[PDB]
Amino acid sequence: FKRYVEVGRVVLVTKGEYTGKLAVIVDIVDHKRALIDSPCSEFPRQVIRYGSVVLTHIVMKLPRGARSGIVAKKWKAQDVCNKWASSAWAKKLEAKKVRSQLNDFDRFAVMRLKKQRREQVNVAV
Amino acid sequence: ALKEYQVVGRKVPTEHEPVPKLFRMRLFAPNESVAKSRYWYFLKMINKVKKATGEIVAINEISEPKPLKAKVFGIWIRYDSRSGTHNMYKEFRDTTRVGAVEAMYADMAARHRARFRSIRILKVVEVEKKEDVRRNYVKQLLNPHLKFPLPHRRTKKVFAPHRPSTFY
Amino acid sequence: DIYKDETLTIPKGVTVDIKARNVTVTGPRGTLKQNLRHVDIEMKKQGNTIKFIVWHGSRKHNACIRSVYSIINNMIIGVTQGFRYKMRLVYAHFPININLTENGTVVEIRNFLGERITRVIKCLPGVTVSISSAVKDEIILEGNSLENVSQSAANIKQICNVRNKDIRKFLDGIYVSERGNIE
Amino acid sequence: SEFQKVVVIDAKGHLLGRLASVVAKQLLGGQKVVVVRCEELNISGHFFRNKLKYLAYLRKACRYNPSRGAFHFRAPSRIFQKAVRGMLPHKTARGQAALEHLQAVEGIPPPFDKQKRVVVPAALRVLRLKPGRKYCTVGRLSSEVGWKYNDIVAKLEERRKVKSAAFYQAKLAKQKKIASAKEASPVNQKLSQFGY
Amino acid sequence: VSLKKKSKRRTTRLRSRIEKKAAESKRKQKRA
Amino acid sequence: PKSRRSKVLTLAQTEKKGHEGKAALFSGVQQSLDSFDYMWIFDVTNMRNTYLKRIRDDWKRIFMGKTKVMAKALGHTPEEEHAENVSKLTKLLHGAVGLLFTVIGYFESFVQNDFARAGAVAPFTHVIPAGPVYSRAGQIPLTHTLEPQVRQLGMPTVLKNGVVTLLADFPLCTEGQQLDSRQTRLLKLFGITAAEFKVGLLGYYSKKGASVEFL
RNA sequence: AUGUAUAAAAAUAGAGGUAGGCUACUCUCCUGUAUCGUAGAAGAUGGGCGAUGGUUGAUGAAACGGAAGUGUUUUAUUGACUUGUCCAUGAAAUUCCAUGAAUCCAUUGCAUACGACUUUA
RNA sequence: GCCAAGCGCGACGUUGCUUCGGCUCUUCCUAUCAUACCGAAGCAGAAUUCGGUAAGCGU
RNA sequence: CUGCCGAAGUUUCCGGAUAGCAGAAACUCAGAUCAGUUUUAUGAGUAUGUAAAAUGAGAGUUUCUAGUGGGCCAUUUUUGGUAAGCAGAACUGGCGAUGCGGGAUGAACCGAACGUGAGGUUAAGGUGCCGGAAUGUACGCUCAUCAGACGAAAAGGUGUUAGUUCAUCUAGACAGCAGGACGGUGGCCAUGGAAGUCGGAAUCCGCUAAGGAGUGUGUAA
RNA sequence: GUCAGCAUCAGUUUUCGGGGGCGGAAAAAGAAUAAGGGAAGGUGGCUGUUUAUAGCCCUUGUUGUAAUACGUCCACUGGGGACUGAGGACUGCGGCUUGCCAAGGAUGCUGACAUAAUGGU
Repeated sequence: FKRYVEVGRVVLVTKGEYTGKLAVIVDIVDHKRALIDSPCSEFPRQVIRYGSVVLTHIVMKLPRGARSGIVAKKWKAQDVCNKWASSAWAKKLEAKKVRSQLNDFDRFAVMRLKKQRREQVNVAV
Repeated sequence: ALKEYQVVGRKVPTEHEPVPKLFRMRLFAPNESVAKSRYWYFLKMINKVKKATGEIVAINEISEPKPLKAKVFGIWIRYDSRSGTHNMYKEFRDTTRVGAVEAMYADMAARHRARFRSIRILKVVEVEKKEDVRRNYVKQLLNPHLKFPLPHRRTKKVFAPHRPSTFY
Repeated sequence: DIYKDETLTIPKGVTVDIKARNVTVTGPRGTLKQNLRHVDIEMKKQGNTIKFIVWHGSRKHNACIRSVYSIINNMIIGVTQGFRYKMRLVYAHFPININLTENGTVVEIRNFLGERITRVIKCLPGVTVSISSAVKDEIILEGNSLENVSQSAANIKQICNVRNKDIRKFLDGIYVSERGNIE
Repeated sequence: SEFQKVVVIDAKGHLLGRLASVVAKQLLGGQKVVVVRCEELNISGHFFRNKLKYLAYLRKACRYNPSRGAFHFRAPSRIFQKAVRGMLPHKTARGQAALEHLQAVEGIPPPFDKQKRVVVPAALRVLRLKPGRKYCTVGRLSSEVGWKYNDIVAKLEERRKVKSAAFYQAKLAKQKKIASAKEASPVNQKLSQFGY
Repeated sequence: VSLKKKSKRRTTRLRSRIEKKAAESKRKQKRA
Repeated sequence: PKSRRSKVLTLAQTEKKGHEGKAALFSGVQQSLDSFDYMWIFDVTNMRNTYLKRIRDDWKRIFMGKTKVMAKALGHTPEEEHAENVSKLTKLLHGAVGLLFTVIGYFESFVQNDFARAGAVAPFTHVIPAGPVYSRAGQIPLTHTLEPQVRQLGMPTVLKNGVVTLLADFPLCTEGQQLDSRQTRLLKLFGITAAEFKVGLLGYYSKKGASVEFL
């Protein structure tokens, strides 16, 4: 295996108003609930269910039950921000996010862009 | 959604008892109306205090002082079964006393098919020391190196094109 | 219980690969491939130790961990020392004639209780049958799979069965005498 | 989400009733559904239980012309069609038109082996059954109750998998060439701001 | 189909007499 | 009900006191320590109860209790222990040993033979004669009534004409190899007394000297 | 019908690779909200610049597809279009939604209540 | 009646002597007489007895 | 043909009258009386009966004239019981004169009471498909080779899950290996004989760390 | 005459938001920052210990009149959808200022179409 529910593991929220936000499991409440925290102020420390988050491959060295300030300090020290972005998974999510807030004029420019991209179809025989 | 309610009440003052004893109970109910009803039920069954003769002097919801601190709660209850006379003790690990009681009610109705009215919570305590924990599943939670793969994952847009990963 | 695990130390055996739960244990004596799909257990391989892990399993499923452990240990023993079964013929009046064909994978039994029917048994793959000259009326079944060897012994014994006769007085039959390893 | 005029569903790894319930509603919605590999369908419950269920079904017969009794079909596609048919108002002209839009077959015949095959997550066994729960395969259930073409379907499917794999390697090799030449064009990085 | 030897669902007359059987049990306990 | 192994019961009514028995053994050990002298450390070896009784007969009392139970009762620290320098003597104290009051020459020299046991090694490579078995390795000046021994042995012994017959020779044991379960059991019915009980006379706990030698 | 656009296989307590020598690498997965395709009087008329490709229509083919192969390629031409990048004309008053045999008649009797069946002509 | 785990009853145990009626026929059930296969018994063999699976086939 | 009003469904006396329920006609009454209702007070035995505030409604009589006088079902109290059914009352309910939603289907079950329509929202029951509506959310339990979705009862199951109580446990928990499992004593009777284990009575003992007048196999013993 | 589209209103209704009062432990937390206490599911260190090369729990102060959630209110406010248009001079109750008005029930602006749409049978 590569994803284990352990203290300090980074998770991505999939259900709820915090969908798409990154968090770190500060404690294991039980088999079905865990306490998470995030350095972002808009994300408050809260108890969430595992069914609402996906376990990411990133694990940070964080002591059990660390407060919000300690979690943020550990998060900055271990640069989990841009460590998650280094993965192609994050790039796809951001590329998906950028695309969805595109508008009609941008979509028009994209088709011209990708058709200029496609006009080559030049491969050595 | 249950709520913890401090209900203090006493019988109406009279010449025989100008200063009636004030009795307080910490009891859980969805709303204040249910809590005051449950308080009267317990008071009648213990002190034989009639509802008409009594009055509710204070009702206050009690929030969790540390809702962000994981705890273990031990609950003593008077289980009502086919024989209608049984005592049980259970331990639940969570961050709120209300949550533990909600898990207690769901568990009992699940395992023993006991309704809300049949169940009466006798006492709820917070087991802070790991040693007093009596339950093996709880003790396995308090182990220092707790780590396990996520179980029961399972995951309109019908007709998916590819097969689900259902893994890492 | 959240976590129930069994740990095994592997020997000089070459490969103990568990790809798709299929254990292709290759040893100096030979190679056996077996399937473990019947059990939902994690086989984690690390160096010389193999862990069979079950998370949040019930008692019924947890019973499979040791059973999976035993069959893995048994087959590993097969690829390293192997299994040899010594079966001794038991007769009172009619000699039991046993013939070995294509290095013994088929055993033909004749003159049992004076019967004229030739009882032909084909052994399971990986089992060879020989007649040891050290002891008379002695059959040696040596092979890699303890399952195959013991099943072969069971089939031979059940074929030579006494019917409608007092087993108290009729002692005729073939029975397994020793169950051990080649080395 | 969205429909297709014709939908090919790979029944391998699915559940009989769960796939049938989804398919029956889709047929009523006016869609044409082709179900391939009906011999690879799964049913919750161990084989012997499901075998006994089929034997009980076979037991229904009359004393006057068993031809007037229920016709018991052993083919895995026919078993699936029976499941779908009981989920449709088939005595009604609307349900009859729903049935004619269903084509359940064993294996993947030529007209569909070159077409995309979608799956139904609401019926996939891995996403619906707790691990360690006994289940049976309709192909084994069919072959043990009278179906006599299990081997021919098996042999024909192995050949199709070989041909399909060869097509994939050619497609994969082609995709690598376009993948390599993709970054050659500078525009992909010039205006990648749009998320593409 | 069901693998049972009897229809698990009874007749309306059969369930009606079961409420009568429940009536008998009340008669046995309360008065009889 | 529930999948559990059943526990058998017996009506012999010989159940020991358990914890009280351990306390009684500790009290007896303290009394043996409080005994006049000789401070013996020896109770028994692989020898049977009859040999232990014979050894204790010439004594006016060998007592083992549980190994290390007396040491635990006395205490590793010298303050808890009744004797002196018991901190190092506790580690040395092991096995079935105990005080006795009556010897040194008999213990050093007189070592009565007794039936061997598994774990130890044989001094030679005994062999089992083929055909009819012999109880004393052909030293009788062998009864044929030991019919049950044919089934109770497990060796390749065919019971022909009411007499155990060995199809092929099989040595009972080999020199340089530890005696296994079958070898020890077979040697038990045979006359192989490859054992010599020893004694331990390392030191003596004298009231005045208080010098427990470790030689 | 309004793009009637998309063919690996298997596993889910794992797979797929790349790079290596059934074993040592690291990377990817976490569904398609993807990829292909998509500017033009339903798509007009010319002119450049830069590819030297793409999309096809009609021929000529040879290889492939048998499970229901009725489709896959490779092409040799020919006729078009090209938006790859720029330009110049045209558009409307539809001046606020509607879109050769068989049969009968005969013959046979291997058949027959009557039809049918088998023959012959 | 004696006990009597237990909850005045009190289980298992124990004492006490004592019109109906039948031919053919059709199927079906197994609560199986035979046939097929197993288990047990002082079952040597043979012939049995008892007990299982079993309604295919007879009666 | 349409409209309006609309029962009784049974006392009380000898098939009839009286009354009840429904109308009509003609009166007096609004500073008045009523009520399938509840309080308060009085006594008396949580109920009872009597009297006097709340709430609601305009409240009263006289004549005379129709139809009705059954039953069925269910609750509770009670009277007996009986292998077990049930039998006898009382009680007010429901049907009956009444469609409609749900309960797959239905005289008695759950909702709901009806002019013709548009819209909205619900009851009961429901939301996999048939079938309108979440293959919703969260926490558990269950695997049936005759699951479940709705008396035969006393129990049985090395089926699973929670608990309650009592026990041992580094003086080493069970389990498994290596052993001991002794001496009087073959304790005493009994018989081809039984030396702990044919059997009948005893059930003592010294030593220990512990070994029974023996847990079973076994032995002619 | 028929049928459409929109707008501004009236009636009924449904569905999204925004802002602001008040309430409770005048939320609980929390964060930041000063005391003291305790320890662990014991970190650095050396199985055992008490913040060090991780930290955690308890109490108090402070930042404070913290925020937020929840409950409640606004004669606060911004949109989307549907159905309906009864009546027929003037009276009335009101608002803004003789007049004007969302104030005792829909009008206005356009279209298209009659060689058809609508309504039928």
